[PDB]
Amino acid sequence: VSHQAGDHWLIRGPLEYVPSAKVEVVEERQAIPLDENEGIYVQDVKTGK
Amino acid sequence: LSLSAGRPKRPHARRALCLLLGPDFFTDVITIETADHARLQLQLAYNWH
Amino acid sequence: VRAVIGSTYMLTQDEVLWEKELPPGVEELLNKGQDPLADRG
Ligand SMILES: Nc1ncnc2c1ncn2[C@@H]1O[C@H](COP(=O)(O)OP(=O)(O)O)[C@@H](O)[C@H]1O
Repeated sequence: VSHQAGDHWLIRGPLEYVPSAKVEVVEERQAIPLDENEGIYVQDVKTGK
Repeated sequence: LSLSAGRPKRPHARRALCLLLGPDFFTDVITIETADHARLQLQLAYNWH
Repeated sequence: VRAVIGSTYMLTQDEVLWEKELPPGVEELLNKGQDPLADRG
């Protein structure tokens, strides 16, 4: 997939990653465990919702 | 819901989020007076739903 | 001046944030008071 000079994108899964020379790791994330009838409020800062 | 509570019921003494619909009673202390001017104090209870 | 409502927004060129004043005591009603239905004391 092609990216542009300011993009962000999340990489997930069971895998092994080495950073490219033109890619920056900015953060590590964990899936948040949720039982049925339990949740969290998320904001999409791109669209505001 | 801000509700009345107390022996001689006062407004704004209880607060709730659910309305208890179901059959209960509440109890009040009244002061009445007779055609003879005998001042009486009553203990009453009201079965409601 | 206009109100812009609803989505994430970047002020374009030659646009600035505008402060909206409220008449004396209006602010308390809006926040300190808020709902009159929930409590009346
Ligand atoms: N969350 C609620 N929703 C609806 N009614 C309620 C709630 N909590 C209490 N009540 C009713 O409000 C009344 C408050 O009076 P209370 O002081 O409890 O009377 P008593 O002196 O008989 O205990 C009670 O009868 C109770 O049934």
